[PDB]
Amino acid sequence: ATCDDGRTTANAACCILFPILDDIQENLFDGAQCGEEVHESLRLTFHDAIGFSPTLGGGGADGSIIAFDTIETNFPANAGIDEIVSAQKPFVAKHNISAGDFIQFAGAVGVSNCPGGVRIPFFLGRPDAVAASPDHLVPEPQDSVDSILARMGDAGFSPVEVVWLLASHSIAAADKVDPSIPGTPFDSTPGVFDSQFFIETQLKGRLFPGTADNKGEAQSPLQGEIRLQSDHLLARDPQTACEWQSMVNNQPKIQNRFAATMSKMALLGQDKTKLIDCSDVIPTPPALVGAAHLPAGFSLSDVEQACAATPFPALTADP
Ligand code: HEM
Ligand SMILES: [Ca+2]
Ligand SMILES: [Ca+2]
Ligand SMILES: [Fe+3]
Ligand SMILES: [Fe+3]
Ligand SMILES: [Fe+3]
Ligand SMILES: [Fe+3]
Ligand SMILES: [Fe+3]
Ligand SMILES: [Zn+2]
Ligand SMILES: [Zn+2]
Ligand SMILES: [Zn+2]
Ligand SMILES: [Zn+2]
Ligand SMILES: [Zn+2]
Repeated sequence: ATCDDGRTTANAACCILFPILDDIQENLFDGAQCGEEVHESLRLTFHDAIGFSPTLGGGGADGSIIAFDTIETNFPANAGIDEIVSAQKPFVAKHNISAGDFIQFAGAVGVSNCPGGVRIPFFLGRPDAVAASPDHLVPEPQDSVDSILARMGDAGFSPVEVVWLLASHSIAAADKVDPSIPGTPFDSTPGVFDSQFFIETQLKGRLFPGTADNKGEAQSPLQGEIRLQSDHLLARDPQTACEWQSMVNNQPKIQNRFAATMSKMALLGQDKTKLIDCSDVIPTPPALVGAAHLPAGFSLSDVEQACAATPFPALTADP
């Protein structure tokens, strides 16, 4: 199909997304950057979608975190979410798509701005949310591996899928874990969708970048980085450690698995066969910049190897 402005897309219904794309690229993502609002919007996709439990209720990727913001943004696990919800809400009001669609669309557009990134499949047509998520459905950084895997499993994800989804922490920071150091990233390349997160979480912790007694925080290897206790544990636990290490210097796997598993997450509570595929509206991401490395001055001995079957790969350090 050819849209009114000459841009093309496979299914004509998708034409409505082009003005939305242009608006968010300039006015949400600061001119199509992989920056704060991309990171926040990607976190929002998860906090919206994971509110889904056969047992407990919630409609998944339904826009409930916007439509029922008064309730959901007060949940403890949604600390700091109010900011991106408030930023997104006027775009939803202005344009003519549902909040559930908007959240997933903004997340997919944002990830596409990040070097090394992917186009997450995107489907149009979610109806408006009809219930708020229950509380206590979003994993927290102080939670055990068993708890996290059980919650994610309840929503439909296997342990390897949890690892694949956590490639998101390659383009991510924390504002609330240690509020003395807001905006501290989880890897050294928060503007690049790469394997640095999986490398750097494997390093022996050295220091706290801010204060030393925050709930859900582990020692970081680097002053410029914060480490979650959940990521500390997932990198090392026998259930997940081999998958975690398998991501290191495996950009094609990170790409393929993140796109596929994000599509699954974006469709929680939804039925793809009732939606329209608008995947081709998402921009082409830039190629990876940089390559997998240890931080300058580090060596393999600084890696806490946790996969008995397979030694950690031989990376070189920054000069
Ligand atoms: C599996 C368990 C997970 C836990 C315990 C967890 C925990 C956290 C925490 C504590 C933060 C920092 C929030 C703050 O203090 O500002 C964060 C940020 C973030 N999370 Fe995760 N997360 C998990 C999974 C995911 C998944 C599946 C996604 C996929 C979309 C995701 C995407 C992000 C992003 C992109 C940010 C960065 C937000 C920003 O820069 O402000 N997380 N996560
Ligand atoms: Ca939801
Ligand atoms: Ca990164
Ligand atoms: Fe509201
Ligand atoms: Fe509407
Ligand atoms: Fe509506
Ligand atoms: Fe913030
Ligand atoms: Fe580096
Ligand atoms: Zn900005
Ligand atoms: Zn912000
Ligand atoms: Zn923001
Ligand atoms: Zn519009
Ligand atoms: Zn375990």
